[PDB]
Amino acid sequence: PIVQNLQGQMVHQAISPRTLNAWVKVVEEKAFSPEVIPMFSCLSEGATPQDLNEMLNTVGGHQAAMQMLKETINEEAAEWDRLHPVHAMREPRGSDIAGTTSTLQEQIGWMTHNPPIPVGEIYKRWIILGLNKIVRMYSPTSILDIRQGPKEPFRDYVDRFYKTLRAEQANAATETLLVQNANPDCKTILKALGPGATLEEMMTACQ
Amino acid sequence: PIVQNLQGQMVHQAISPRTLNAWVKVVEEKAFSPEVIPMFSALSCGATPQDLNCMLNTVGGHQAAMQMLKETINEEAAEWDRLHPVREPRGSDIAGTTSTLQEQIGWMTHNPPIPVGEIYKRWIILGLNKIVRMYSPTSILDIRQGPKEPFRDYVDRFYKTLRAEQATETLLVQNANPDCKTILKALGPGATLEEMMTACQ
Amino acid sequence: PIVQNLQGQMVHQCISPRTLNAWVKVVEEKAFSPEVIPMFSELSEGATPQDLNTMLNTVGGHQAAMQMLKETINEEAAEWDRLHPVHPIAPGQMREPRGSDIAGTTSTLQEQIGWMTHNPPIPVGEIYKRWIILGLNKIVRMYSK
Repeated sequence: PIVQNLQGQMVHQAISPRTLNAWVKVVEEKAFSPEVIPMFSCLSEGATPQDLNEMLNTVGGHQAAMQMLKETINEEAAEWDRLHPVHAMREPRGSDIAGTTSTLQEQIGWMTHNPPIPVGEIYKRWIILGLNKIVRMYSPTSILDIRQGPKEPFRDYVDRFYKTLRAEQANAATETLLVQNANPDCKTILKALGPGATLEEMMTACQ
Repeated sequence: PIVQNLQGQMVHQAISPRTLNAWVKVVEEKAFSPEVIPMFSALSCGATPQDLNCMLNTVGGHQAAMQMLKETINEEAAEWDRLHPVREPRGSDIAGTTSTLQEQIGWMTHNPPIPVGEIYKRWIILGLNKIVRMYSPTSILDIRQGPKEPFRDYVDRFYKTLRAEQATETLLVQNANPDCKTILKALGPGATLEEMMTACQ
Repeated sequence: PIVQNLQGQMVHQCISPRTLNAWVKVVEEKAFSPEVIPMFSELSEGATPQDLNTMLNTVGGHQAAMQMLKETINEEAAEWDRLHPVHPIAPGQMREPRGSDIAGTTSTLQEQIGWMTHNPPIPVGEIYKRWIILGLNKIVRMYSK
């Protein structure tokens, strides 16, 4: 992260043990449930590429999934190279933004430049793209297999439905499916409500 | 959690892991009890729209409630744009969806300030209110004192329910049991709750 | 709460999640045992009216007690207005707070900080906390069998 040391030196912070332990705990406890993605995005707020890499390396397993993330970042690193030639301090290449071929001081220089070249935020975007892919991969159940049970309260079914939806996705189609997958009685009610009904109204109707 | 006690620029302190985890846990543990609303409003003290979104997005379970919340946020964003056709922040900027952290800081710390964090928090609370009302297990009309229920316990259930539908104490007296009702009728209007609870003790 | 910064000025600080959690747990676990009151007094050091309301509002159960507390606050607010009426001038000093301002219902956070950090300070947090403690005393007495 960034701070103004002494007069205003623009130096890199630590990442706190509390932050790192909270992150390690989330990963160990929640697997790759979709909520892990916003949590990462908040725990890494203002992070340099080096910090982001530290967080990712401190994971403790999940195999080549990271390697899958590594592949995605390489693709984006290649895309960065396509979009960032030697334009008309240096200009960052894909490997520089990913923290592989840039120095901490260069990263800070880019991030603290006027205008600032947000290499940390661009790298974070690529990491999130990879994590999103992982989450969709690790999704245990298809949205089409969320069907309301014969005796299941509508609210519980909608909870299951949107949990799964979040995993699968990271729309008219979806609400149409939500109604289609309800049980006979509640489906009858939902169909009776007509077009444009909000989720609030749907939940109210089958309560 | 935003403060400016830095140096060159305002310091948005990345919302603490303690804060984020406390909010997630409250929601998981308390379902949508009405005390969730003050708790949220306190946990998000001075928080920027980014921080608010963090809080909401970290909520693993109860996705049904969150979507409802997402709908309410979208409604309020649309209403904002309708009332304020416009840099000046639009509905989606206030919700942190189409604004950058730096823009959010700029608006919040501007002179005059555009308190986008407080506006967004207000919209979220509007949505949470609707959810809490939804999740109220009992109607006020169904709260009547049992023949062997202590009046204190009945009052506890009565005001728990009332809090839930986020009116009159006349219902409180009308639904009390015959003996206690007789005494409360005699105490009149303008008897305090202390006096009423004493009388039926 | 209000706190002293690194240069000894009075500033607003957000109520910590440890403080919030401690208070909620005390109330749940001690119910309205007498020891609730000293704990409240410790937990609310430097609290604004808004902070005091937060603490009261975060209590989930015991809604009979909390309603009694609201009645006691209203009584004390009325008494304040009777005894301290508001005196169109702000050269850097604020308005006189009325009962509802001290209770945090009709005052803004900014106004509360202004009063509390003035020289001399107008102790709206301490005044409100007095009223609250008065109410809690009544509740403790009533709940004692």
